[PDB]
Amino acid sequence: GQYKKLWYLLFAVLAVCFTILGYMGSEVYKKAPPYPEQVVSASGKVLMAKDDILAGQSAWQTTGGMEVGSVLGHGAYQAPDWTADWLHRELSAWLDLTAQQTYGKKFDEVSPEEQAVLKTRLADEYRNQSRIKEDGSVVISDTRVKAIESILPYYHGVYGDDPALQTTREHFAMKNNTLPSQEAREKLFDFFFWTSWSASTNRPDETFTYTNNWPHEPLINNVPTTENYMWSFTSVVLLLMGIGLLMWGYSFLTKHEEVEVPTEDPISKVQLTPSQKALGKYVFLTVALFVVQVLLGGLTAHYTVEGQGFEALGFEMSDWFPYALTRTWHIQSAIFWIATGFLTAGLFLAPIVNGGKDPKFQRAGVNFLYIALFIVVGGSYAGNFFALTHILPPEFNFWFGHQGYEYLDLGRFWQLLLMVGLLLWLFLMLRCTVSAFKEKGVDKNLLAIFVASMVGVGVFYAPGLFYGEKSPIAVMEYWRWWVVHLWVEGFFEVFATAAFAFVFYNMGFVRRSTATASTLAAAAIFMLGGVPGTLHHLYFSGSTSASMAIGACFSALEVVPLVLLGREAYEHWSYQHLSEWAKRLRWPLMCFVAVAFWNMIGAGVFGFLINPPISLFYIQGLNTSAVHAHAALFGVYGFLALGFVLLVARYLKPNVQFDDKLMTWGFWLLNGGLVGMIAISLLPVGVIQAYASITHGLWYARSEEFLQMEILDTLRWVRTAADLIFIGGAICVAIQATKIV
Amino acid sequence: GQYKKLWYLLFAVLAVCFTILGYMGSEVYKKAPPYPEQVVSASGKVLMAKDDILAGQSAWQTTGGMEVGSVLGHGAYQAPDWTADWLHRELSAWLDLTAQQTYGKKFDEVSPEEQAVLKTRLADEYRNQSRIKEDGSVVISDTRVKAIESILPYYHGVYGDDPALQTTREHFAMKNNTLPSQEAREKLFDFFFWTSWSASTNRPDETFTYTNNWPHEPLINNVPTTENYMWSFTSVVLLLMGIGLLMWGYSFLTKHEEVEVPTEDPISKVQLTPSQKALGKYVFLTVALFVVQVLLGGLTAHYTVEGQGFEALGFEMSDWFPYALTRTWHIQSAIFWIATGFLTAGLFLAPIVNGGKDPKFQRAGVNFLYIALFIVVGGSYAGNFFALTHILPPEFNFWFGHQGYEYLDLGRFWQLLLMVGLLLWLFLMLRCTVSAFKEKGVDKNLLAIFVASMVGVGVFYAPGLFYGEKSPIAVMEYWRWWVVHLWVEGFFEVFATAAFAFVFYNMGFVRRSTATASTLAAAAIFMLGGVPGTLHHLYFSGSTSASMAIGACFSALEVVPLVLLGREAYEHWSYQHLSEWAKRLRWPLMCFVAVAFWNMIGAGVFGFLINPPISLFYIQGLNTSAVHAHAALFGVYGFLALGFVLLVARYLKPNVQFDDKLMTWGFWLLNGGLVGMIAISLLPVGVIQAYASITHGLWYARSEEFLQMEILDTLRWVRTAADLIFIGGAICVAIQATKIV
Ligand code: HEM
Ligand code: HEM
Ligand code: HEM
Ligand code: HEM
Ligand SMILES: [Ca+2]
Ligand SMILES: [Ca+2]
Ligand SMILES: [Fe+3]
Ligand SMILES: [Fe+3]
Repeated sequence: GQYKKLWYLLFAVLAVCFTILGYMGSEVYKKAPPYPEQVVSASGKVLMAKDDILAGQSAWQTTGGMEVGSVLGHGAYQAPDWTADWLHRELSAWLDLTAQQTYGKKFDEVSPEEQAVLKTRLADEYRNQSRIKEDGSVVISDTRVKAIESILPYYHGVYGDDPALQTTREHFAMKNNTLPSQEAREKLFDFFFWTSWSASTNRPDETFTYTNNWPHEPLINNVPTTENYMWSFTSVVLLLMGIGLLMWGYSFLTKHEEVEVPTEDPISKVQLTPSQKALGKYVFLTVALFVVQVLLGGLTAHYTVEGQGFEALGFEMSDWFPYALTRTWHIQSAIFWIATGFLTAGLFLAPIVNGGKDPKFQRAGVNFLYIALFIVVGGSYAGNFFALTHILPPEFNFWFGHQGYEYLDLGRFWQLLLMVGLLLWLFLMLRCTVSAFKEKGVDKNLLAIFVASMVGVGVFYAPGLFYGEKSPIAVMEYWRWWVVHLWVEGFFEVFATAAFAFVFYNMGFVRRSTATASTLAAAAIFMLGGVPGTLHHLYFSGSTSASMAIGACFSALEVVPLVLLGREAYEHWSYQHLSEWAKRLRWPLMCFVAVAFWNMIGAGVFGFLINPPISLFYIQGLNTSAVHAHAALFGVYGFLALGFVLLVARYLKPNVQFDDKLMTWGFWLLNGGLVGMIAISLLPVGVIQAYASITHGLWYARSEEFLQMEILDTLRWVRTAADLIFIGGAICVAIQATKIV
Repeated sequence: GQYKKLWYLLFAVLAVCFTILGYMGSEVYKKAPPYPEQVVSASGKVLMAKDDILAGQSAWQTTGGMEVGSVLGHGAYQAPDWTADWLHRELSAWLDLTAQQTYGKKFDEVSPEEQAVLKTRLADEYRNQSRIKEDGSVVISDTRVKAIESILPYYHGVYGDDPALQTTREHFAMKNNTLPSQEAREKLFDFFFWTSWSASTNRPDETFTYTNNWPHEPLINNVPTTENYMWSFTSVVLLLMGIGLLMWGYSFLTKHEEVEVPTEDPISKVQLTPSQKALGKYVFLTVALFVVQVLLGGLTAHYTVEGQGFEALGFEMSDWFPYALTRTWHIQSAIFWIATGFLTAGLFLAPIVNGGKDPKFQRAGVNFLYIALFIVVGGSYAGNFFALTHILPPEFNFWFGHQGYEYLDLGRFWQLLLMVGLLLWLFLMLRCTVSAFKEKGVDKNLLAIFVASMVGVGVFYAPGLFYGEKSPIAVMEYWRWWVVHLWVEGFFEVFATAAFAFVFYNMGFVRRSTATASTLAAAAIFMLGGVPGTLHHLYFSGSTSASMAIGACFSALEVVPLVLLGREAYEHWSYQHLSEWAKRLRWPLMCFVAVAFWNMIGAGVFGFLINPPISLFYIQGLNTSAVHAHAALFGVYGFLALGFVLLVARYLKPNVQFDDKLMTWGFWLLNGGLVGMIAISLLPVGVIQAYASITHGLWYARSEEFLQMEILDTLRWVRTAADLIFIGGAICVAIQATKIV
């Protein structure tokens, strides 16, 4: 139509960004750290062939995966980082062995000059002993073989049953036999060794490791590279130059037009079809998983202060429901109820778009989608419970058990079933619009972008597939962030914006041109830095030095739209003071004003704190990622889902009022709990934990005696005072939404 | 009045910030690096007592001061940094002497292990050999005495006459006998030694030097401290949290009111008093110094590519007008014409405020101020010329010669004379308002803030005094930035804002309440981060570690108002499309739209690039400070001064039109030259020079062979293509402003 410039600008953004992203994925396949054919000692004692590295990667997913610790930065934050911990134990062992056969003392009775000699001899057998080319063989001296063999007792004790290594499994919140089979418990440490090898060995040509000198290890001069500084001083310039240049466009290209609303609620005139009346059970589920998901959060936060249970009447608590299991359930349920809220908010708009009716048997397909959703959520949680007690045979662990990679913890069978359910939902949504496209009216522009976003949110769960059980780590780390970063942080902020404009145009709150030109210009800024910014999750996990130059500069244009979001929060807050009928949809509009607030304090202020490559170097794997996780995820998409189901509750029982005094408590208790469990517990621990990782190293900030310090312990204990408030607010909102329906 | 909350908020900001600033100045006096009583060798050979350090600091100001090089970071950018250069030469000499008496090789035939031993022995005689307490004595080993004595030939040759050290004085753009007296040329190197001593010696209690580990020197582990990282990750959070939270206030607390203008130019009805007609010679001077100041800029940029002259018919060019002299004149003239523009813009408003008349002998005072200004500008430039040829006796050098500290280069006599002239100007301005205060009308609120800013800009040149010739360096470095940072970057952005609101309220463009509540709320944000942010100029010059925590976090609230400045650029640009009489004052309003643009790209984007303590660590003293200097200073205050004198030109000859086609060239040539000499010459050199200082050290990025690299030489040569454009634009604007009057 007349928006032909705004459509071309959007097609030109998608073409150039999906090539920067696709080309840098063609290099992850051919520049990732390789699995060496053999790791031979210097003498010739072959040790740890590659198929044992793969058997250890498979044995790692049966222990809980990234939910029990963290490997190469990604994982949980209670047990240490196994790469940065193995590396330091092996380095200190090598040093204490070489200091004995040279001077006769244990590296600490040794004077600083000889400490310098020993350290400059250490960081040359680790760094410049790369993978031999023309054959995947890695040659290791005979002191490094004795250093590895002397630290294996500790790890056998921490992952197995050992009366000596109690009080260290309780501090890591680990069940006793995390990996019972001692035959597989030794192949897992081959995988741990390989991960610490790729993190301390120079690339075949450069002077930095395969992980860009990650993590911080002063013993071998693991420090930020030079372009690590340059590309981090550059992204700040791009951010500050785009913030004030978009505020310059907003002030010259926006006239603040004025509209008069209709007299009576133009959506409350369309009577409910038989399919829209089926959506009553979809609303109760979006706030039932929400209360189940928040209880599991307070139940997994209990293991971080005690490590054991309360239930001295029955079984062992930490044997069937350990920290890994409750953490997996508490992370997975946060995706299900959010996605359910978006699904029901779409399925409500579908029949209204088709004039006023349902084309065929929508009520049958809607009920089928409901049943499939329950099958997925139930079978996934049953497979997670069996795959951690090791009742399930280990060969069926990747397909029906626990994948071991967070945000994709459900087995592959349930993953395929969920993808099929998503395709069915997309089919229904698209089926209820082909009559609105085929029409001799004018301006189907605002409807085309809407169905574009509908397709996007339903299709981009497929990249979670095409990575197998035995594929390299750096490859799944690249396809996992196509569904966690791209399908959520960049495709849900287009569906939500288009749904805002569509809904608020049908209710006569905005003009036809203002709602289709501002949405179509906000769908380009959300993909200019959203698509190639995927690579800010792959800095230090096996990607080249150009990945952290592309992801650092593009994800800075990803904060530019978010901090100027007080402009749309005033528009949504004023819509309620326009009529006496628009004052009924007040609490739905009040959640959309909170979405805009947390989209700039959670995803823009605390999201850019950890974005630059030099900040994330010392910070990856600490409690600031959890600040950002809770703030961004809930504050944005949780309030989005709650507002959507509260707006669907209304118009579905248009005879029940909203009980202001129950929602004034529910709203502010949620908003006061989220700020409570950030400003008094999460952020102080993250800042004390950041100071230690800059002076000493990541091995220290995550160690057992550092997390138990009588200050970090009375600080993750005070978090409970701010979590009961949050649970109360969730209870209030759930009670209200159930009373309505 | 009714703005009693906005006045109290402003008094509460001034009270708390001027105590943070005053308390951190009470510590500069008692924590600065001290002048040691004696510097005795180990044996007992006393060397370089403190009065010789002071005699060398005095002898340093007679060589040009900070205009010939840079000491401790502050200065010019053609000759090296003398602290970071002396330090590295002495360290490498010490190493090559100790490597001879230990192994017999010159530290480069020496294997890496012995290089580690030598380096860990070097960075313990330099760091942990602090000032002996209870008496100001510093004990130096006998190798460090032989290392100092072996590098003095090079410096005697560079500051004196030596046929061998030609082609190194031409590369530094230095006249031959920069310091002729060999008796004083040796006491200056005592001052150089002391500055490199304070930069490589731990504080009496801490593990960092007196200059917070500056400069970057890998030989002695001069690297950023840990709180250097923490307070730099914190200021970014404050910046991003204030940007989006003020945009949230602007959107909820501003209604976009509408006003109707009067029918005819309410200021063009007041007839000109005999004093306002004297301001015709003030306008010609503001654009005569502007063309003289821009020519000296292109004349001092000529020494950076050749080092000598063109004038083979007369004398020696680089003997009477060296690089130091033209640089001093080109920096000092930029303050005079800017201040002159502000002065005349004030003296024009003074009689209009007094109803319509002049109280007493006002025109006599105006002519007296003119004569005093010419005496100052002439005597200063005469004293600078004589004090560099060493014709003036050296005892009268601080009072009538060259102070040696940039932005305060004029002698102290002319400084006192300028302060007296400023007090007289303030007297006139305040005298023409006592009848407008004494009145039984209402709402003298918008007039009180105006005279407040008038007092501020005239009084705060006094802190440039109370520092003497022999006061410690860290003390003058603290009083110099009370007039360069506070009296300009924080007191001229209040006078200009108040003058905007006052003028545009008298012409009926804004409401009475909108102009006195937004100005009074913008006078508090410009002092919340403007007053304590002074300390971001004192990071690495002798201040404690708390100064770079206070200045880093407060100067981040100093960018918050500047990036959201596209909001006031649309208001000023629209005022011209309101009448056929308001369309005459178009080019004055067009400069105020450029002031707002450069106040966010020059002072907000490139100003925060070098603000954080970890950015400035590797960057202080490079060509990014010049990018920021030109962009900020001209782009903001130059366009302010030009717009003020173009608005005073009109209303002073209300019969001459503005010749659009001459101002369309003048405006865009200036705006295209400023972007030209930044994006093609200054910024590329600064970025290539930043990369070298992060890998090697500041001694390398500033060295002679690095600045002569056939790429940095064909890049400061291409700058001339973008400077002739700027000179052309200045010529156009000057021609127009002279044609008017
Ligand atoms: C009382 C309420 C809550 C409590 C006590 C809580 C507690 C926790 C705990 C203990 C963890 C794991 C920390 C670790 O691995 O050491 C976590 C992680 C997480 N929680 Fe919550 N949570 C709560 C509410 C929520 C809500 C409402 C959401 C909504 C999406 C949510 C989403 C997440 C996510 C995404 C993570 C993963 C963080 C990461 O992997 O870095 N949580 N939470
Ligand atoms: C808008 C909604 C957003 C959501 C829901 C979200 C969610 C998350 C979550 C849950 C994590 C934790 C991943 C993990 O534990 O492995 C994460 C990581 C991260 N986020 Fe986002 N995010 C959002 C926006 C942003 C934005 C705009 C930025 C801009 C810089 C950003 C920067 C980062 C970075 C650098 C990480 C990596 C942290 C780490 O790996 O420890 N996020 N995000
Ligand atoms: C064609 C126009 C100009 C040229 C070629 C020019 C050139 C230069 C040069 C060569 C320097 C010294 C660089 C060094 O020390 O190595 C300098 C510094 C400076 N110029 Fe300009 N300049 C021009 C215009 C201006 C204008 C219009 C202003 C208005 C205020 C200005 C203000 C300054 C200031 C404040 C400095 C000090 C920079 C510092 O100390 O870091 N210049 N300029
Ligand atoms: C608004 C008008 C401003 C003007 C006219 C201005 C002017 C200047 C000038 C000429 C310099 C060079 C000083 C020297 O060579 O020693 C400088 C330094 C500096 N400016 Fe500003 N500035 C302004 C605003 C700002 C702001 C808002 C910031 C915010 C961070 C800032 C940050 C800095 C820093 C950190 C330095 C030190 C650079 C160095 O010492 O090399 N400036 N300023
Ligand atoms: Ca995680
Ligand atoms: Ca300077
Ligand atoms: Fe992301
Ligand atoms: Fe400043």
